[PDB]
Amino acid sequence: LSQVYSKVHNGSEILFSYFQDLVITLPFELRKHKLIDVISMYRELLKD
Amino acid sequence: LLDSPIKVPLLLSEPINIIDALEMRDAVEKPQEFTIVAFVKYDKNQDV
Amino acid sequence: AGIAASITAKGESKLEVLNFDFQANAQLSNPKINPLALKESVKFSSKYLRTEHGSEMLFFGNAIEGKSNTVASLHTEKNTLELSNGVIVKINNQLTLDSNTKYFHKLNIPKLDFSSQADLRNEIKTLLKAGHIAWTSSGKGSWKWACPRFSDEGTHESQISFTIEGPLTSFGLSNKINSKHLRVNQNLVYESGSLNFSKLEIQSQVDSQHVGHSVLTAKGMALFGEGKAEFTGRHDAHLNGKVIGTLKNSLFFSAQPFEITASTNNEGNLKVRFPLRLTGKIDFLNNYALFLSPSAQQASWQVSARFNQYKYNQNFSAGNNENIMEAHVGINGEANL
Repeated sequence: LSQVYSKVHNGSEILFSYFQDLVITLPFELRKHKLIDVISMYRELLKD
Repeated sequence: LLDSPIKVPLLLSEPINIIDALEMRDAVEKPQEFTIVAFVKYDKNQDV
Repeated sequence: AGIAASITAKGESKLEVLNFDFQANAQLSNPKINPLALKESVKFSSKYLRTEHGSEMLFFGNAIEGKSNTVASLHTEKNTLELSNGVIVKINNQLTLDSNTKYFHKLNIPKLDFSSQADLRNEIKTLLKAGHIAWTSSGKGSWKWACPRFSDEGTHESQISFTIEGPLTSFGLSNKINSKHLRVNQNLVYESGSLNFSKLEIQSQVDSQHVGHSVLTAKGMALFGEGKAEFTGRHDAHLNGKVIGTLKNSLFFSAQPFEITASTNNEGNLKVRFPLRLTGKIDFLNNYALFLSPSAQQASWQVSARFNQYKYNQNFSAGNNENIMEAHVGINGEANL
């Protein structure tokens, strides 16, 4: 279970990095930080 | 909201955002510019 | 009467892959005496993909000539794919066509040291005529790739020969394939002239280092009207590796007016290497012989099946004769306990 969850978390982290890279390189009003925080909380949720 | 990229999807995934390639720092108050110009004519010889 | 239709569509942005350069043209010509000429050329250019086409149809009454080519080429860092097709069709009195198809790719993924390549030429030459068919194609192709999970290399050569003329059918198939681990030649020959005869000949030769060799040869000659059937069926199989032994199958017979004889002979001595160093001793003798005549007949079947230490011979032989009637059953078998 630890190995499988580690692999899934690695894939999720790759996706998160890609999405954050897309978000940063786009115009936004105030929501970049909100999305980044949501993604980080999602990573913590995955670990839990 | 009106500064979002506009394109025809030959490739759906963008390695670099079109705005990022445009290097703009667009804000809400920046007036985005759009202008469509179309002419159509059907010609009949006046020499009958 | 002629129409000129030209199109130039250019949608430009950044990310050159996203930029295309389209051009389409269409031209038609038609005099009152009706020789017609049509031509088309469509071009698009985007960095990701480029495909080109040109077609020019002509119609001089009975004479019709069609030319149409399309070539597409994909270009990316990992791989560059290339496909090209040229089509030449002409119809004056017969309908003869050629359509050539070249395929190519060179895919390389150095992340795991993977490289794949395959060039395929798929060409058709065909002729149609009332009373004659001339069809043939060459399935020529080769391959190579080296990957830690998979590595192969070899050449494939397939030729298909078909033809029609009169009441006789001619068809020739011959497949010759070579590979690092598998080598095989497959020739097939068939011919039958109207309702007179039928010639069937098979040539299968499979080469495998791990299994050993296997030879299958068999030939057929059937003559109609007289009801004669005489096909020669033989085969030799050498087994190597986990299964080691020899399997021989002799299939002989002769169907003749008022005379029919069948000779089937299946023989095998097999020693199967099971896991844990256990060997199954399979040795069997399955032998058949039949004869048929209007006044007398006979059938004989003999089996001598033996497994490891258990041996079984089953004997049966029936013979029909006016002088004597034969009826015997021989059953014998031992099973060590």
